[PDB]
Amino acid sequence: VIHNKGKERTYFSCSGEGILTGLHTIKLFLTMDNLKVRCFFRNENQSPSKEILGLFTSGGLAPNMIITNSTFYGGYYFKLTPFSNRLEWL
Amino acid sequence: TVNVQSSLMDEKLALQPCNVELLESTMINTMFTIDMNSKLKLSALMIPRKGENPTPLVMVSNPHALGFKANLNEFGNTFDGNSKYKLDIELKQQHHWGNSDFNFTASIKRHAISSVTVDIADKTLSCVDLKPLSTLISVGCDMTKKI
Amino acid sequence: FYDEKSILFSDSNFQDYVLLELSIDSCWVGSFYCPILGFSATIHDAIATESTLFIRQNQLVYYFTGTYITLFDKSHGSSRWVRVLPSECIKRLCPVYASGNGSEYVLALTTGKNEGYIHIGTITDGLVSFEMVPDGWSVCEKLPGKNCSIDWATYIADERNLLLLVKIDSGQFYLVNFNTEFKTLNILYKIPEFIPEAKELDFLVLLDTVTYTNTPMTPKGLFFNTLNNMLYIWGNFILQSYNREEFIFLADFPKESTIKYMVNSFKGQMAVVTENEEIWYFLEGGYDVYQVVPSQGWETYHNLQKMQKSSFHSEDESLVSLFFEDGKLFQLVYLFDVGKERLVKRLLPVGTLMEYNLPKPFTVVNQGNYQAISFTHTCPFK
Amino acid sequence: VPFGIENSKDSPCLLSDLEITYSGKLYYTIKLLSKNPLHELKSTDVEKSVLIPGYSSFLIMNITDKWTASALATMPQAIKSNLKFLTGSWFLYNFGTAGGRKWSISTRQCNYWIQQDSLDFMSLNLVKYIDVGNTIDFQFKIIPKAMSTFPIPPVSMVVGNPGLVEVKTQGVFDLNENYYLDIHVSGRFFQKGSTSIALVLWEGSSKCYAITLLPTIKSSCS
Amino acid sequence: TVVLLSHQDTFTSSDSQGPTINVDKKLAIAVTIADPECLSVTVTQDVLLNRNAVINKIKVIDKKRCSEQGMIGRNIKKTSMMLKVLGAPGNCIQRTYLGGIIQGFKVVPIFIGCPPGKRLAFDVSYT
Amino acid sequence: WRYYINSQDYSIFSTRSSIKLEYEGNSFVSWKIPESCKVENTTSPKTTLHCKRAGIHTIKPIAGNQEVERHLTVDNSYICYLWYFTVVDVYYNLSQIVTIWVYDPESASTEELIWTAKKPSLSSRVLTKQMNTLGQRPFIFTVEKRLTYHPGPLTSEGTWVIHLPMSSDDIAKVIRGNKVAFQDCFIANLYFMLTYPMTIISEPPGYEPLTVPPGSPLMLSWDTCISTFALLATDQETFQTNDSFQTWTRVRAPPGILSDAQRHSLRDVIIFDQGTLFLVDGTVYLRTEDEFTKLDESRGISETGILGFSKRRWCQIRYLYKLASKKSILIAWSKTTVYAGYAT
Amino acid sequence: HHVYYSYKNFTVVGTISTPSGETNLSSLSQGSKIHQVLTDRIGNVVVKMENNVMFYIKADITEAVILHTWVNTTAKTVVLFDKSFEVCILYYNENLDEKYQLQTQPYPLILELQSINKDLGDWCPYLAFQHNIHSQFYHMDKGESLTIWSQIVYPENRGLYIVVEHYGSSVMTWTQNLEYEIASGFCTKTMITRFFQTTNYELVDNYYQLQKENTGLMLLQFRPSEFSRTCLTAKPVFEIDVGCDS
Ligand SMILES: *[C@@H]1O[C@H](CO)[C@@H](O[C@@H]2O[C@H](CO)[C@@H](O[C@@H]3O[C@H](CO[C@@H]4O[C@H](CO)[C@@H](O)[C@H](O)[C@@H]4O)[C@@H](O)[C@H](O[C@@H]4O[C@H](CO)[C@@H](O)[C@H](O)[C@@H]4O)[C@@H]3O)[C@H](O)[C@H]2NC(C)=O)[C@H](O)[C@H]1NC(C)=O
Ligand SMILES: *[C@@H]1O[C@H](CO)[C@@H](O[C@@H]2O[C@H](CO)[C@@H](O[C@@H]3O[C@H](CO)[C@@H](O)[C@H](O)[C@@H]3O)[C@H](O)[C@H]2NC(C)=O)[C@H](O)[C@H]1NC(C)=O
Ligand SMILES: *[C@@H]1O[C@H](CO)[C@@H](O[C@@H]2O[C@H](CO)[C@@H](O)[C@H](O)[C@H]2NC(C)=O)[C@H](O)[C@H]1NC(C)=O
Ligand SMILES: *[C@@H]1O[C@H](CO)[C@@H](O)[C@H](O)[C@H]1NC(C)=O
Ligand SMILES: *[C@@H]1O[C@H](CO)[C@@H](O)[C@H](O)[C@H]1NC(C)=O
Repeated sequence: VIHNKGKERTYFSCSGEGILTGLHTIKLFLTMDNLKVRCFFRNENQSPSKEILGLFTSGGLAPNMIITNSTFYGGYYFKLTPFSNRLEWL
Repeated sequence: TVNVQSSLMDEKLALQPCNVELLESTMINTMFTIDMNSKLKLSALMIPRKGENPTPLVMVSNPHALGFKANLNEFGNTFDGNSKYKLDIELKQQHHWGNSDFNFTASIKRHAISSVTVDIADKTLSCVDLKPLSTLISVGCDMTKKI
Repeated sequence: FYDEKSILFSDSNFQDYVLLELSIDSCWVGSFYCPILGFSATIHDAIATESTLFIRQNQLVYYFTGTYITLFDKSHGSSRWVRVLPSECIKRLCPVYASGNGSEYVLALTTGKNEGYIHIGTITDGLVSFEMVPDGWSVCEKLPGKNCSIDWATYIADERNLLLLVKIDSGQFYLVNFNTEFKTLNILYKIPEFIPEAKELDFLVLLDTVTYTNTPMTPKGLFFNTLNNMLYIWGNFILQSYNREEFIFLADFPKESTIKYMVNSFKGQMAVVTENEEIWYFLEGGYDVYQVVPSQGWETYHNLQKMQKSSFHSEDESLVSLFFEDGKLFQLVYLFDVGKERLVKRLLPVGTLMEYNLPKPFTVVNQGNYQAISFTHTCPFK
Repeated sequence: VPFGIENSKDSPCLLSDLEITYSGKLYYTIKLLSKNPLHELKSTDVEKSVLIPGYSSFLIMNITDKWTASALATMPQAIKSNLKFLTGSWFLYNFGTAGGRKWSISTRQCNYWIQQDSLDFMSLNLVKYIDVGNTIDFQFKIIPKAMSTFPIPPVSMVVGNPGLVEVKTQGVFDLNENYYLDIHVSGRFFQKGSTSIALVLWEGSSKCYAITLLPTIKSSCS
Repeated sequence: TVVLLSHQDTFTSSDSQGPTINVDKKLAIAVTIADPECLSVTVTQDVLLNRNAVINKIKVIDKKRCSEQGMIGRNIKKTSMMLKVLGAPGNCIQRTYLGGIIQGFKVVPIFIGCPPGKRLAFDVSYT
Repeated sequence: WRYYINSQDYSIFSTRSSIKLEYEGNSFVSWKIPESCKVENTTSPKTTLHCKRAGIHTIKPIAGNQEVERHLTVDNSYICYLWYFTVVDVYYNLSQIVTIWVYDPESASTEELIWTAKKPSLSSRVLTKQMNTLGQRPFIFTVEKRLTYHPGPLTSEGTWVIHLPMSSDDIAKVIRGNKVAFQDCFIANLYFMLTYPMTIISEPPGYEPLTVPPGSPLMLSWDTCISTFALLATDQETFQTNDSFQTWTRVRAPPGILSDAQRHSLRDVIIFDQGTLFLVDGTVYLRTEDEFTKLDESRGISETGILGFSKRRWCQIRYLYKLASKKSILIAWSKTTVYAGYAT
Repeated sequence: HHVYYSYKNFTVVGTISTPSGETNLSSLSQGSKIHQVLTDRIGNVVVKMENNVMFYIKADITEAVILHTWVNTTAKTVVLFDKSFEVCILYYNENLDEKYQLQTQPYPLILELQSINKDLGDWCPYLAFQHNIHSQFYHMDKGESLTIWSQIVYPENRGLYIVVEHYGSSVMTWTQNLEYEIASGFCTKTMITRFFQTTNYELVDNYYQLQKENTGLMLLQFRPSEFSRTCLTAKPVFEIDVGCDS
């Protein structure tokens, strides 16, 4: 982990459906029900694309969610699924 | 005999230099076999350009039959100051990782083939002699096995 | 110190000091045989060896040995200054910077009486004993000329070799070697009169046949480093030798200046102080001497110490002396600040001085329709 | 970067020789040796600096003749004699306000990188718990993207209430000037409290994303 | 081991004539031995032109000569050896915070004899 | 015009080297040199040049007739000195003794520069003993078989004495040294080839000269492995040498063997260690310190048809020595037939 | 009157042409005929006419270079190699002192060629070509293999590689493994070539005939992909013979 390495771009767009903020940033909210989110890789096309999902799935790549706190580290993996129907990761 | 590496320097074309300095491994020489309940480890060494930041990715031909976990870690730097990155790939059968769905794994009784490739996602042109690393992996019978 | 029998006594390394008036009776031991010179109460040729310290006052040599319980018995320590070599007249007292064989040495050069001989004094466990090494015969016997005078000497603790430069009645200087273990001396070198001339030579190996300028060559002293077996003969010049057989004349030291003394690092560096009070620096790797203190880089560094308001730097100052401490050149200097005048030990960063020497080969390079001054690098490696 | 010197077209004075004489008061008079008229000095050149590397620099400000000028000097102690420069020996720079102000002061780019490869230590804010006799060890690497203050370490660290925490720090430089520091944190005796150890890149500019790191050490039940 | 980083365009095409580039023409590493009868200094050379790096490995070996059977400090002989880069001393300065350092030059003193800290003891437990 | 350098080794060539400029012509004015270089006596046609600054320097002699200008590349180097060796071979012990010393081309004697010298000069002796006391020793390394021969201590006169066998299998040797520099100058490794000495044909009195036809350019033939053992056939006389023509000996034929025009009509010459071959008007003659037969049909050569003959140009000594079955060392041809000549 | 060339196993055959293109070396020499041609190991060839004007050729280069005049048009000279491989010029004249008839003076061919080049403007496409072929003869028995390490460093995208050429009996096998790196505006292409025998002799019939079929001699050379004049590299040529030392 290089802290000042530099990050000049954002690549994903996640949404909780339940609530959100300018999609520039991705903020989620917990309630009693399960936290279910739909996320898609963002490239020069801002809209969801069924080609990028197909590429990353045909390589065997799926996104990871990393939840961190002062004293916590947790990881949640998006289950690999065929891109025949899914337009974005869930 | 056209020498494309030299032709990709015409000022009219105005290409951009390759962003990776080195990408090497011994995995390209031989093919590998994965038998039932077996796994293997592959290694590559990559050095980026002084200023550029290339993103390496690892892909497999058959994701239904083969699953991989790849780790990129920095270990020391060269004399010019470029950091050298070691990429370690743990490869095994898809059903054992557990992130795959029941329809994605598609059984385990059948043998299959795949090919694992370490590449650069944002590689430019002029990256002619810096070809991606590729290796063929057969998830099937181990010939030296005998009873 | 001008006209007082006072010394600067300091523990640590001149980080602190005390000025003392010595308890010497300052008696007069002038005699008919002993050459007559004006009585001056100053202390000269101060030597400080482990557990003992020698001084010379008007051709009298005294020593005082401290009581070091950790080193030896308390009976060895001396209660008052003990004069050694009563009968002789000692014109100069020469140091030996190495201890060979669990002992210390100091050399005493005699004038007028027994001019051919020299005294070597061994200090072992706080006990001091002197002896004339040429024994029955003097060195003037084996040298051409009616009579000779030993004008400086060094002693090599290893090899039991005593290098001494001898002036003949004619005026010529010979570098002679006397082996103390045996009783045989042989003439190592015959210092040439007049300074050899070198137009485009940075160094000149003094071969038998060379052209000679018409400025006489006056040697003042010599110094021998035993780690690399390197011999320097200094004076109006500098001569460097690796095997005492063939000498190399370093043509960067001007023949106009004369060297007052020489300071060595015993780690590859050496400093030179002249009568004009200008310090020169010598690196044993190269054949070059650099003038450090009167120079552009020193003016820059002194001005920076003014801007930073350093407490060690003043507009008006006088160099008391300089010495090497663990490979760093420390000079103790008296600042003549109004009201807060004080003696303090400052540092001479010679690397910094060389880095700021500023006229340097440069060229006008071109940048974006603009031209800028790019200095030309001189170091062979980045 | 070297900086750009004055061009010949902009000022033709450089195509001549230079003579400096300390004038009677404090103005070192600049004099052009060549009496040739296609040179001389336009009046555009005032509020300009003539310099010679290895000598003082003079700010030429007053034009009193077709071939001479009046200037002050930085480090005037260094002169002490007439000085003669030849053509390309002396240069001219323009840092004056006349005709715009070319020079500007701004902030610099992030020059440092902080590497912490240990997991759960990567997050900027972290709280560690120490029990009685327990010890927390961690290591950081600092890569300087530029020159570095090599004799002295690039990281300065302070502790909040050092009375309940003893800290042992080890720092090592390497060939490439990267700086490795290991911090070992232990409690003194049986008491509870919290302290914050802050590691600050004093040299680093205000533009880096991460300059200071503020771990919190708690003596308590995790 | 000394690593020499050269400038960008120190080596040109003319330096390669035989099996190896003639590095010693441009960038030379030299050793000087005082008392060479009982010390051997061997220099091994490697060059990386892409990285502009010259790796020199200097091995200093005692020749089982000089000194003799003695008691720790009693038989020790003082010597030294010089390692330098030709043309570097005086010209090369390493500029750091708090000043500059002389570079391209080093003298290492070597004492040949019975080192301090060697002792022989009578092992009563095993005995 | 032209120029000369003291050292044939051009690795030594540097800024410190002096270049001897010589101009031959009817009219001469001066020398035009850059500011980076200093010439002595710029008006004299023969002079010396010193270029203290590295670079490419343009030199041209200003003269009445048109002259060309040369761009000399002078590069500063840390290689400055050279090895010098004198070899004396003993057949009884089947070995050879080589004495080695360091010499500086800028300050060596003339007989050292032309390699005639058999003793070190004063400057070379001083340099050699200094280079010794800093710790420098030469060792001889055989290229073909990696064998190293170490010297003894320095002699009273500065020389290192080494013993070698007369192997005859490895003839290419390199004399090398340690990384010790005197005053920022190294010593360049020397490549040489020494073997069994080769003896040239002597000239008994009363013998007759052998010449090429008048107006024909003089021809040369040198030994394939060890040059400097060569044979030069001229229009006036035929010379043979063991060294690079510092000393030579006339090669002459016994009286009455062949006619005067026949003597003046030789067309090709080849040199071997055992003998030499002359092609005279289409026939071939063997010359030896013993006897001067013409090769005839009895030996397997035709007579009066031989256009020419040739030998191997490249030194394959190792393979041919190990071959264990001798093969042809000569080939001759006659416009119809090719003859493959063996030894003897 | 002309110089002809054949390069690369007779695939490039032709006539050497002067830069002007006149291709007739006698025309540039004022009616002179070619008198002598010298070739050495480095690969550079000197053509001397009987008028004493010299032309320079380089192996695998189809362009000659005329050199500045050096010898009086009437001197009777030849060109020969001295103890080392440098060229020297020997002068012969009648009516001299019988000791000064044969005078040898060196000829700095490389500096003359460098001056001509600085006029012309040629450059070398690579800066370094390195190898470990230190000897010319390589003998080995059945179980032995040899590894040749070579390297070339060139500008960043100038597509260059190392060419290995063999001539003779192909009894051996090759294994080439190369490492490609880019750094500081240069490309380094290291290469390791291992030569070995893969034949097994145990419990096979026809032992002597097979042994004869695996015995032989072959010739090998390593060289850069493209080169010209101004390149001083000496192309390494060596032999490998499989068979017993005896
Ligand atoms: C250097 O350059 C030379 C030539 O420039 C090369 O030498 C050449 O090598 C070739 C083989 O490597 C020679 O070609 C022939 O190849 C035949 C094998 O190919 C088969 O030929 C049969 C014919 O029945 C066809 O049906 C098949 O489809 C194959 O194509 C060899 O059999 C042949 O050997 C004999 O040739 C004579 C020619 O009349 C026949 O009469 C005889 O029956 C037999 O077939 C021959 O080897 C080619 O001749 C040869 N050239 C020369 C001038 O020697 C080198 O390989 C090059 N070296 C390098 C390192 O590049
Ligand atoms: C082969 O035979 C020749 C002559 O038969 C040998 O030449 C002689 O070899 C000795 C050996 O060192 C040379 O050195 C002498 O050594 C003694 C002490 O051993 C020393 O007292 C002498 O002053 C001298 O240094 C001797 O000078 C030399 N003779 C000549 C005329 O040079 C040769 O050594 C033999 N080599 C081999 C390998 O068999
Ligand atoms: C070097 O110093 C030692 C003492 O540390 C000398 O040894 C003594 O020499 C005196 C005079 O000959 C004897 O009376 C003592 O018995 C010696 N003591 C010992 C312990 O040996 C030694 O002589 C000095 N060097 C030489 C070679 O004389
Ligand atoms: C399995 O794949 C089918 C094919 O698209 C898909 O519709 C279905 O949702 C997947 N089932 C699960 C449990 O992921
Ligand atoms: C100097 O400048 C002032 C105005 O700043 C001007 O009045 C004066 O004339 C100038 N000096 C001379 C000598 O002209």
